[PDB]
Amino acid sequence: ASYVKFEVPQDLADKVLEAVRKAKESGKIKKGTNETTKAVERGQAKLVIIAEDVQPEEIVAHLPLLCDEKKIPYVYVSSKKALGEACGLQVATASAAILEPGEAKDLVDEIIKRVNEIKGKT
Amino acid sequence: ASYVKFEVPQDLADKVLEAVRKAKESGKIKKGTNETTKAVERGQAKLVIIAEDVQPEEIVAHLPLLCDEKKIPYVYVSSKKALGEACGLQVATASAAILEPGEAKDLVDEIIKRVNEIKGKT
Amino acid sequence: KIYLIEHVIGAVAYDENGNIVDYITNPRDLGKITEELLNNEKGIPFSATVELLKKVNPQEVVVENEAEVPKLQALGYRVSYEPYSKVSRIFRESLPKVAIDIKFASNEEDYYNFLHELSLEYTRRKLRSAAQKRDLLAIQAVRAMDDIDKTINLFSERLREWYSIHFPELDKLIEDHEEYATIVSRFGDRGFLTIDSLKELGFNEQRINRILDAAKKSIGADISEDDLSAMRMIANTILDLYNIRRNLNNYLEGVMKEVAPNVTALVGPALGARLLSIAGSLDELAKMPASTIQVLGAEKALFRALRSGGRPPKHGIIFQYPAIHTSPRWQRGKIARALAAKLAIAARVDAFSGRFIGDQLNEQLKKRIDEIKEK
Amino acid sequence: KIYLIEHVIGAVAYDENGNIVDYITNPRDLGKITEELLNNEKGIPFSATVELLKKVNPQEVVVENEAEVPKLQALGYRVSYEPYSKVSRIFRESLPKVAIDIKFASNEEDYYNFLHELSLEYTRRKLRSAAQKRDLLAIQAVRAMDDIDKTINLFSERLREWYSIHFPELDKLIEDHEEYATIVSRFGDRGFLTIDSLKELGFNEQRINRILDAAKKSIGADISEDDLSAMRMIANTILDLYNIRRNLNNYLEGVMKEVAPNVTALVGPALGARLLSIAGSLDELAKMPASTIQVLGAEKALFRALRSGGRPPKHGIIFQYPAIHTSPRWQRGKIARALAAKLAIAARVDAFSGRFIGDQLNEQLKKRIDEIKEK
Amino acid sequence: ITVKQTNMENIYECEFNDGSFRLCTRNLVPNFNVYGERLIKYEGVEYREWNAFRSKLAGAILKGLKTNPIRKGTKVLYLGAASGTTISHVSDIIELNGKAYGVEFSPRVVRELLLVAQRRPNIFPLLADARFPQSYKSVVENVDVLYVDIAQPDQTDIAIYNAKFFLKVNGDMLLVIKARSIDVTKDPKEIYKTEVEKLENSNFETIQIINLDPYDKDHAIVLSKYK
Amino acid sequence: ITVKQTNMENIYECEFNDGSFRLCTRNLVPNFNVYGERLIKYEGVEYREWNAFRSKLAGAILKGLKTNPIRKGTKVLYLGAASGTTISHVSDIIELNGKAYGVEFSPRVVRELLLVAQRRPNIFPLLADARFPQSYKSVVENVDVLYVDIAQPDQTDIAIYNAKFFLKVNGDMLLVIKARSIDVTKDPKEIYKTEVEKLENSNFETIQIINLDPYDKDHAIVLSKYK
RNA sequence: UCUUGUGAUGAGAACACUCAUGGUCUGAAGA
RNA sequence: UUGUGAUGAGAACACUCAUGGUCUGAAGAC
RNA sequence: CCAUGAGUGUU
RNA sequence: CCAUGAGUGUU
Ligand SMILES: Nc1ncnc2c1ncn2[C@@H]1O[C@H](CSCC[C@H](N)C(=O)O)[C@@H](O)[C@H]1O
Ligand SMILES: Nc1ncnc2c1ncn2[C@@H]1O[C@H](CSCC[C@H](N)C(=O)O)[C@@H](O)[C@H]1O
Repeated sequence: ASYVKFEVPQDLADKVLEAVRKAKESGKIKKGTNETTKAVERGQAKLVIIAEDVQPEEIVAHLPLLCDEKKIPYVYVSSKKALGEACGLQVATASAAILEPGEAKDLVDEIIKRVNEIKGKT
Repeated sequence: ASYVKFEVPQDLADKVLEAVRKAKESGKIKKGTNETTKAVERGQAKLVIIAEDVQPEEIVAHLPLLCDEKKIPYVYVSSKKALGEACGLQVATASAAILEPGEAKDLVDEIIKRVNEIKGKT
Repeated sequence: KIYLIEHVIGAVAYDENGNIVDYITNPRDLGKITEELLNNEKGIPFSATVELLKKVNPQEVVVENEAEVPKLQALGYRVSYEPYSKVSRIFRESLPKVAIDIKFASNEEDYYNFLHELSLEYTRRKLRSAAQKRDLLAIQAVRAMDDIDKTINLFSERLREWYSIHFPELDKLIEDHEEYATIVSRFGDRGFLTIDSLKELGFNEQRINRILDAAKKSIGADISEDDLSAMRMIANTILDLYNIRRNLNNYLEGVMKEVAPNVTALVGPALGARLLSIAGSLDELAKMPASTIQVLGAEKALFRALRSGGRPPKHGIIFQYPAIHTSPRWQRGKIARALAAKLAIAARVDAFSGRFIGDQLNEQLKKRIDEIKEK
Repeated sequence: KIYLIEHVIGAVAYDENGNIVDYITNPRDLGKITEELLNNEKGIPFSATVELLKKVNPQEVVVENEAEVPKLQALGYRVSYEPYSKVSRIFRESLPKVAIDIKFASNEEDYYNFLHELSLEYTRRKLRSAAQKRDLLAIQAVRAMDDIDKTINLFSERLREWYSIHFPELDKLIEDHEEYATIVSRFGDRGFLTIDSLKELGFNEQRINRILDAAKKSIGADISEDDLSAMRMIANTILDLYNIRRNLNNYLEGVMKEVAPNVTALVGPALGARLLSIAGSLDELAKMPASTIQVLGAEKALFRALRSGGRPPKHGIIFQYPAIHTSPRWQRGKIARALAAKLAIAARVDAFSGRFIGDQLNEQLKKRIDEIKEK
Repeated sequence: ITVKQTNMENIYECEFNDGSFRLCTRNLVPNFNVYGERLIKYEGVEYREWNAFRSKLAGAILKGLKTNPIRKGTKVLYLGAASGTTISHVSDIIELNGKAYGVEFSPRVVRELLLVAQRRPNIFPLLADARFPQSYKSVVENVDVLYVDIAQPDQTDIAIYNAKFFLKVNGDMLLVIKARSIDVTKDPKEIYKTEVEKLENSNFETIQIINLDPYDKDHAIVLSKYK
Repeated sequence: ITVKQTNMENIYECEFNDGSFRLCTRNLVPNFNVYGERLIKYEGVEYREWNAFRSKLAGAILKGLKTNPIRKGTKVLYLGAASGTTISHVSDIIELNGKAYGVEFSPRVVRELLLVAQRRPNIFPLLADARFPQSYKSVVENVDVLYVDIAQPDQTDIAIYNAKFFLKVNGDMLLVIKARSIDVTKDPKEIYKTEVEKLENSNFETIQIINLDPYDKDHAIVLSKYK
């Protein structure tokens, strides 16, 4: 898909979903493309999660640029229902972000550092 | 002159000029056509004095209208130099007003009561 | 002693206790009662009052209106007046009825129907008199003329931003809005700018060379004829509006010399209308102290001053007088105080006589300005 | 491992300690250095850099810019990137000098002289591209169109107050400004009003009767031709401006369908243009959350709220969407929230692809409005 | 919908289709409205919705005016009739047997008051300055109520001068105190206080004082009896 | 009139015809002005009047700026060059040996910055986003002073990123803190405090903090050294 | 059961203007 | 020189552009 | 600028 | 609506 900047292996994609789940409980998260967007623009997000199965694609096409301006890391997952239901919703969610990791700190830190590598960063 | 509505006997004009003097010391007065005007529009004046020898005539032509709207009684005297020097100035003053009579209250009450007569009021 | 009452109903004579000594009913005719009421404003007694004052032949009469007395003295009678007299109060106490007694109307039904249709005619008549005042025409024109000033500036600011998509450099090269609009209007695309056509519009050469050189090296966008036509729409409108403005000015100076020449003499036609405009009328202007004229048009600054005890404005719309906005600020307060002062006089002579003294007024002013400027 | 640097100067290869392993000087040419910088934005490596990567045959290279990484991988090398590397800092610390050493310029004098004339051209070049963006034409045009609206209202309001001196009753009889203006423009004096001439303008009989009857019984002032022509100047301008406005509307719709069809599909050309105008560009609009789009143009209310913890505006310029300002108030918040939502989507697809989904986006929207109105 | 009489003659309330309650009056000239107001039929009678934000009198009622000296057949002198908003409702209340004499000096607005008065035999527009009651002396009668709503810094004194001309003894005066037109500097509460003092020194007996907020900012209204 | 050097390089004062004092700089391109400022000749030398209400930098000086890192031959990175008002004065100060790299992302205004930079070989205009220093990386060098005047909510974070690219260690940063462009809700004093702290946690050493009131409302300027 | 993070709910604050009426500096000293 | 107004007054009005500050967040309807 | 009354524009 | 920067009109 076209707003998908790099390739996430599904072990990583799942490492994410758990960091999200740990963050709902012990920390703070935002769910939905509009709240995600405000979270990046306000420089609050530590990780922005974008789903790969969104249509029309453009609904999230802007999140990678916004994340590049604010130097906030972003990751992909396969299913918008996976992520939606990960976030504690019973509907799908096209994007979301972790604002405060809480008890997922170590988990989120390993994620931004593995996506940094597949992105090619030293 | 044309803004001069009625005829003032100089016995009265003199009664006035003294009523002005008694008010400077013990009460409050305003001197000068502009301060006189503002005193009328503000309803401060208890008596408005206009000199009869003003030139150009129009400079005080409005005070009768102003005095009739706000129902403040007005009187004339012969000299603006009489009045000016009456007022405590060493120049002429084309008009002036008594806001607080002081020890001229009684002197002023008879003035408003004699000009009412030559004006024809019962 | 006889108390006289003048009313729509007719003229009634009263004794001091309140009994009708005699009466003369007015004709039940709208047209005629209107004219008598209008004239009674000027002091003129009803013609019904003169008839009654012959029938009764009274030693001392007393009227309601102080503007009537000299008119009736000149008719031979000894007269005074009493405001809100008991009798006049008494008369009006009985006014649904006494319309019937002195046989002006048969019943309440058409006393009140007549009175109603009188009032509509009386005030329709006054309303027409007000519309006929020359300074109203002055006031509306200067207001329209300012709307045009505002609008010209508004479209010019827009056009420059718009046209600068195609030719950004032209903006800082042509300072004059009427000029900029002309260039956009006649040429459009900057590639159509030549020495000759630019010279035929009276641009001097050192400038003509600067435009063309800028246009040649310009970093602007290529743009369709359709795009330029939208712009040139605004450009021609700015030009149209400039001609209307010049026209209105002529109309304005004309009316303004008729209605208030002394004021035009001091500040010019437009600033004069403007002062009229803010005052409401020449007569409202004529009643003002100089300390008010000096701050007309500066109410925002002024009421922030009077509210907080801060510093009041030195000049209102009067600031527009070249001698004030051109001089250094420490002179302005004084020049304004001088202007206000002369203006107040000028308006009174315009309102109360029509005698012309604008020349001695202008001259006295230019004296006082000179004294100030020598400091 | 070799750390690679890309600069105006050329391409330099570094070892990890900060010594020049090798270099390839850039041509001292404005045209080419500009083109390569513009391309390096897209990630395209310098042709001076591709040459350097052949001289050395390095196992590990690291570039400064991450958009370069994929381009050089396809060229055969193993690549990563390191931002603000110690190496890149070292390079630039030595940059007054290494311009001379690798023989790009003879001295400091014309390294900086060249670099200056490069920066002027580089940014001249970017300046020209930005100006070339189609949405700018849309934005200026709707801004001009709004100014014309503003002005039509101002002159119409002025004209009615002015013409009402001559003919006051006409004001409340002709509700429409373009109408009121035609009558003042075409007739002028109220005595010229005829059944026929009024019928030629599409006025129905019962209206024509009310006008003529009003005009005859009118309590207005008689007024000269000079006075009326002054008025009619303004009256004719209002008419001229209505036409200019209609033309601009047509122009707008044209541009707008090109540049943002999905947005036009939802809210029309003018309202879409207005939103662009407040956003600044289609690209800024496309990055906005719906919760912002919903309140664009209602900043006065919005920030008095965010400042005071008060109630935020339900809708900004979006209020102009008929379904919102026509509906009862309790519906508006919900309809606005829906409008904004679809607009946010519509804006992004116009911005990132140009693909059309405006038809379904509209249809989805009209469903959601129906559900609301059924409550 | 439902209309019901209130504690004051010819003034009614509406229950509405949704639950809003608005004052209204019995329309003296059916199928016509003077400003924009809603026309509503109930038990075949046509009422005019009476907006309290627009008319100070209707404003006062909702802010608890105990008693309304303006009722059926009252003869009332109205200083400051303007466009004709409030006076058209006192027209509906006093009802043909009553008379409303409307004094107003601004031509631009009497221009429209005219239109209200043609349709209502009830109302007598007088293009005149309330500072010179002598100018309309010769058309009006004495009256039961003196309603005064004028913006003039000397409004209260104007009201008084007009009273001793036209106000029946033991009649009522409704005086609107427009604080910001008397003095924008001073506090509106000071103004209310000093002006009622003017009334009492002119032997008006202060009956009630209402503050019109939020219908009208910096306004208070006085009901009193002339002695 | 008199012009005299100050405690800071190439910055002068004027005694004036009336007794008013204004900062000014030694004009690098005689007989030309960038905004509207007065051109003044004294001892056959041309100085440019430096308005303290227009330039944040001159504002800071008169409000007691301790040490001025911008002097002769200084190499400076300028974020937010705008029309070129302030940057033209730092141009006059650093004087041909020095370089001023002016980064500004607004085409409407770079348009006028262009005009200033042509006249001055001292100035290198960069139409670029200060959020992506990678975009002008390939044109500039590293610099002594990093002057930052950008209206952005994340300006301080933007400033830091630009420093670790181009600020020579032990170099200086002038940072203008625009409280109302960071958050109009919050109090400016709080904003100043939270931002200087962002700086100290990225090991900038706070040297001085000036409040630009009344030259610029709700603004402060921070001087610091990068480590 | 239906709509709903591709946005429910709330939101008593969409923006731009016109006229009418009133509130409209100081007060004796200066070179 | 000046009450036919000295002195004071660091507040004449009307606009344009650029940059930033730009709601809520899971429940509602039968 | 404030208050009141009547209104207009995008509609 | 607020802050900053550059400007315009009556002039
Ligand atoms: N001296 C005076 N004589 C007559 N009317 C006056 C007056 N001074 C002010 N007014 C009028 O007082 C009015 C105030 S607006 C009053 C609104 C009106 N009573 C209503 O509720 O419908 C203005 O229209 C003004 O013309
Ligand atoms: N992200 C960014 N990149 C480059 N410039 C930016 C920017 N964000 C804001 N700006 C610029 O910051 C400027 C703020 S005004 C600063 C003006 C200048 N320093 C002077 O004193 O004269 C604006 O011109 C704006 O274009």
